[PDB]
Amino acid sequence: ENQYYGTGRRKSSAARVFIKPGNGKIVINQRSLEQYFGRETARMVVRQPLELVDMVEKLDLYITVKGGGISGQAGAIRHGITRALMEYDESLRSELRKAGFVTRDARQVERKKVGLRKARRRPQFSKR
Amino acid sequence: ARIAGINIPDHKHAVIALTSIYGVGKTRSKAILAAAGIAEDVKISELSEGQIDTLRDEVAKFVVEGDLRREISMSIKRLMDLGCYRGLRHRRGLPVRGQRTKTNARTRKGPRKPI
Amino acid sequence: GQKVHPNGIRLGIVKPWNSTWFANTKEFADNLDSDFKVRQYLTKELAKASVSRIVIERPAKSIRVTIHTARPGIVIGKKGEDVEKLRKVVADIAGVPAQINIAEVRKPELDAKLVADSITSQLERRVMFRRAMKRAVQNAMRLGAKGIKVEVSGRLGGAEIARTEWYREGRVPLHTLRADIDYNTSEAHTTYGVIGVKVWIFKGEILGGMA
Amino acid sequence: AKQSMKAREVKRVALADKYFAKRAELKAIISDVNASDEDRWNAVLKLQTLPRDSSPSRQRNRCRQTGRPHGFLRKFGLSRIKVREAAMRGEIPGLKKASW
Amino acid sequence: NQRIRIRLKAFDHRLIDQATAEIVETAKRTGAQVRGPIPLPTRKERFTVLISPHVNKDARDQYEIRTHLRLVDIVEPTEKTVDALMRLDLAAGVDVQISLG
Amino acid sequence: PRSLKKGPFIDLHLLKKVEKAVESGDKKPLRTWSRRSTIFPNMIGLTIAVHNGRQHVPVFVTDEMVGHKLGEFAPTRTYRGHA
Amino acid sequence: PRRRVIGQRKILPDPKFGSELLAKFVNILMVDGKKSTAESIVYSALETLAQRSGKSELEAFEVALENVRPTVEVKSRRVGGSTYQVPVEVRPVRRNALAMRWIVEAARKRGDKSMALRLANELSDAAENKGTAVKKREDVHRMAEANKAFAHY
RNA sequence: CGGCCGGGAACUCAAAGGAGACUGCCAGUGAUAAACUGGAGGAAGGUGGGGAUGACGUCAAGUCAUCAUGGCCCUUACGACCAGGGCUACACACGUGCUACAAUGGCGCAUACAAAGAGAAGCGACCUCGCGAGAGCAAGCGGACCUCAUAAAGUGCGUCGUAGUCCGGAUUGGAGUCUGCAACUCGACUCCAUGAAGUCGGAAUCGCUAGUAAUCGUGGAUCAGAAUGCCACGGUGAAUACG
Ligand SMILES: [Mg+2]
Ligand SMILES: [Mg+2]
Ligand SMILES: [Mg+2]
Ligand SMILES: [Mg+2]
Ligand SMILES: [Mg+2]
Ligand SMILES: [Mg+2]
Ligand SMILES: [Mg+2]
Ligand SMILES: [Mg+2]
Ligand SMILES: [Mg+2]
Ligand SMILES: [Mg+2]
Ligand SMILES: [Mg+2]
Ligand SMILES: [Mg+2]
Ligand SMILES: [Mg+2]
Ligand SMILES: [Mg+2]
Ligand SMILES: [Mg+2]
Ligand SMILES: [Mg+2]
Ligand SMILES: [Mg+2]
Ligand SMILES: [Mg+2]
Ligand SMILES: [Mg+2]
Ligand SMILES: [Mg+2]
Ligand SMILES: [Mg+2]
Ligand SMILES: [Mg+2]
Ligand SMILES: [Mg+2]
Repeated sequence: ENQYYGTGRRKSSAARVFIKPGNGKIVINQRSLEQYFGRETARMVVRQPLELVDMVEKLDLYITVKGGGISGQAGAIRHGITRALMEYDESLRSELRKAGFVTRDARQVERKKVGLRKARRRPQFSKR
Repeated sequence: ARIAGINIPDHKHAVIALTSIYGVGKTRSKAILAAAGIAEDVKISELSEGQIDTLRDEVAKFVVEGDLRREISMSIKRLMDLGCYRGLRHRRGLPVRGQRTKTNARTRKGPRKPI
Repeated sequence: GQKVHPNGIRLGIVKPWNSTWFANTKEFADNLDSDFKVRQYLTKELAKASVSRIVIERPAKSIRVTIHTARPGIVIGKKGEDVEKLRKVVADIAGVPAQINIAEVRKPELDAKLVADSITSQLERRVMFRRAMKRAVQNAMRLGAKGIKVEVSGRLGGAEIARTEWYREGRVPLHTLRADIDYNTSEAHTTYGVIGVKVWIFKGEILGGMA
Repeated sequence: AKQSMKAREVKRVALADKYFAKRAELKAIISDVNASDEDRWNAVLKLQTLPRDSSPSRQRNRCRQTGRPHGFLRKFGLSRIKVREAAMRGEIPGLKKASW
Repeated sequence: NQRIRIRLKAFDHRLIDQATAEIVETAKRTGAQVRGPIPLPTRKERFTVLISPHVNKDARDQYEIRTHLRLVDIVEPTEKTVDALMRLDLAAGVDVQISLG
Repeated sequence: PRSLKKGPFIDLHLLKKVEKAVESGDKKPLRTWSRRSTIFPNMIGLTIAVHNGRQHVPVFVTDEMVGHKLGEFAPTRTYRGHA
Repeated sequence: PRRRVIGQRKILPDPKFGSELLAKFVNILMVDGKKSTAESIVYSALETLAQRSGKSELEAFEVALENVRPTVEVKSRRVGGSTYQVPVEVRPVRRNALAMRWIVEAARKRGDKSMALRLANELSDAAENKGTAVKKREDVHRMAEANKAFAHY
């Protein structure tokens, strides 16, 4: 048909979302949403874009996500759904922007630096 | 609930209570219960005496308690008598397994003694 | 503070590598040893030939040396006698058939290595260090360097206390990565010890990059 | 390092390639599951007669220019000072300062 | 005719790009079908050394060697193509590995 | 602990010395530097001067010492006390 | 900061309740970045507290929080050479933060077994105004009144 | 019912080349200025984040034990080699770390989600044996292909119910495995047994402003074997800044 596509990205994760005009089914890596995300917050974060611009029962989406962890994959899925919705409708841009879903969160990590035990954690100092 | 001449807590489960015997740990207690046929979860209390007698007979197959303490003391005393390096460390009261003694040997050396 | 090596910080951006060959980790260290041997021998031989930059380039079964020198006439000597001698010796050192090429530097007053070597030669010959360094700076600026800085360090004039003296003319922007800063050092083994000489020559800025 | 420490190194590399095969052959019978007390004991007693600098583990990596016994990278056959000096002069093909 | 696969490895990327351009031009001119040049992932081998001579542990230099790969696949080779590619010798400092079959 | 496949390790010079001593029947102390050699039953009843890095310490080997190593009976450090 | 006037970071609302205040409470409760565990604890505690003390979780939580909020705190100024403990009115966002922080620490101290049970007990106790958190609030108010003499420095 | 195989170059991804962000546009404050505050669009907004890059000089700072090097000194010894020992001692003091003192947890079962790396005298699968460390046989692979290599925290169920405990693991005894000529001094790891102190630590003091702190695992160099150190990688992920 159309298979409206959207690529979402989060710190190390990459999601591919295919929206289709059908019922309200979510298929993530040949799993149900509840099967994949045991986190209720992750489920809700995936819900968020559909709930805002009401399309929950109007769209089938097929999702495949690679890399990252639970929250990263959920964020990437949300970003991809938002992008797919924008491509599909193009009128929801303003609502999605004001919600805050269009922006790609660019915070990945701070590398460990020589001399510091972590990215910024400095070794303990002594005066004497 | 008296096995090998020591009292054993009743409210505890069978696996954990059995460990109270000197010479029986976690794996050995599991093996004893498996051989006897008693489940691990069931508590020491509400056990038929026949099963407790079976537990005693199973425990009898290991050197556990006084006898075990005597054996360990004999081994250490034999090391002392031989006059080897391990025996010397034992009688001095210093770490035997080649740990540093400049610092951090307070388990063997006891609390700190000021000069 | 302590400054970074101008050539090392500009490798890839504006400066090329001296050794340019690929090797797997099996043969990397042996290649490094052979390259060190070749460069050492070549410098020792052509000390008096004003050699500026030895460039080693290895085909999978060949060793190609490229000597950048101010005076090709002296290094090649009579027809091919001296180059053949050098070629056969470097071949035995490397253990591979060798091929020597010679690139002529038309402006030995703008080459930092040559300038530093001349200053150290003068210092060994017991000239006045200020006189030598001023001559070098004037020669480079006259030849048309956008800038030059020269620094000498250690027991100047046989003084018990060591000092550092440096002269700069024009501009020599070290922090500008796209700049073309030719930099090299040398050491004069005078009767009172070692005297270090450092030379920066800012020839220009390469906008195109060109690696 | 000392010219004698470097000479000692060249001695542990030649003795080790000289007695490489026997050692391996002796280790085979000494580790072989299908050997014997008379065989394994005889092979284990012969291994401890060989020239000692013949064993690999009695060799230590050292810079190929100074002999420095510490800070030696295998891919550079060099220590930590010399690698930097050569890298700054653009002599280690494909060596650039990182800044990821 | 079984296909010939070519793996190019170089420390410099523009050099390897020019080298693979020459190879693909030769093979494509001589008729055979080029399949590439596929960019395979680069190996970033990083090193960290102490820069101070004596004692300054926090003073260090971090170096790295970056190895670029290029995969050029030639299928249905012709005799003219296979001899021409062997005739062509590329710039030094570019390791070529021709695996065939 | 050395693996049981390989068996206990003992030095050739000490071995000829102890077998020759067993054959000879003499009771002179055996000077050795082989602290790493394990004690064997045929060695029982002999005086062996094991090197401690400074001097050769005489060890009269007994049946209980079988399996141990000669170095265990030749302490190398000398510590009386701090005060 | 000597020269910086950027405000507070935007925080997302609670998934299951849509409350920024509840989200901040979860963040305060959270330790070692284990948000899942802290969120489960607070949700269970809120449900238990709702059933026990009233109608809804937000109503019970807000009434408890209001009973713990401090009107005035004390800081240590240094003007006359020595340090004067002077009272100061707390801005509303700091009121909420201090109330939540006091509730969490008081719940941690308590001797009950489960953390959710401790949180529910402490929340109900604070609502009834007999808890350790309300005691802490009354203590700070009491000390502020004691040193109120320095209210014009 | 495995992207596995026909196939497809759509998408992820792999690099190479480009576009994009400039207070550029709007409003306000302002010296009619620079600039600042908001906001429109935009993936990104005011140096977007991070790194590399360290001016003239200071401390006769550090390194003659990397090296080079002036002077001085030893030359059947201050140099040469070999075996054993030591650098690992132990009344004690200081510094930097790791593991804990537990229920936001321990243990048991089931189950999900990474990134970055290394590998030929190397990484070593599958299968068989061993409670286990491992052993035997042994495919593959100079590797987006094969191996290291099962991520852990998490999620679900059960149990323990506030104890010096089913917390904690030191210490010690016995038995072993592997590397290595060789594990006594003086290795690592495994199994059984044992189960110290320790219940959040005075004065004082340290680090950190965001994907940071905190917490959770993974890899690499050095290296026959020998990390709680060092250097990297990702998972989860805060509080606060009035001044
Ligand atoms: Mg915006
Ligand atoms: Mg970290
Ligand atoms: Mg520096
Ligand atoms: Mg010397
Ligand atoms: Mg199918
Ligand atoms: Mg803005
Ligand atoms: Mg700068
Ligand atoms: Mg000085
Ligand atoms: Mg001084
Ligand atoms: Mg100092
Ligand atoms: Mg010696
Ligand atoms: Mg020391
Ligand atoms: Mg030690
Ligand atoms: Mg539990
Ligand atoms: Mg690799
Ligand atoms: Mg087994
Ligand atoms: Mg324990
Ligand atoms: Mg044990
Ligand atoms: Mg006590
Ligand atoms: Mg306790
Ligand atoms: Mg090692
Ligand atoms: Mg290693
Ligand atoms: Mg760690």
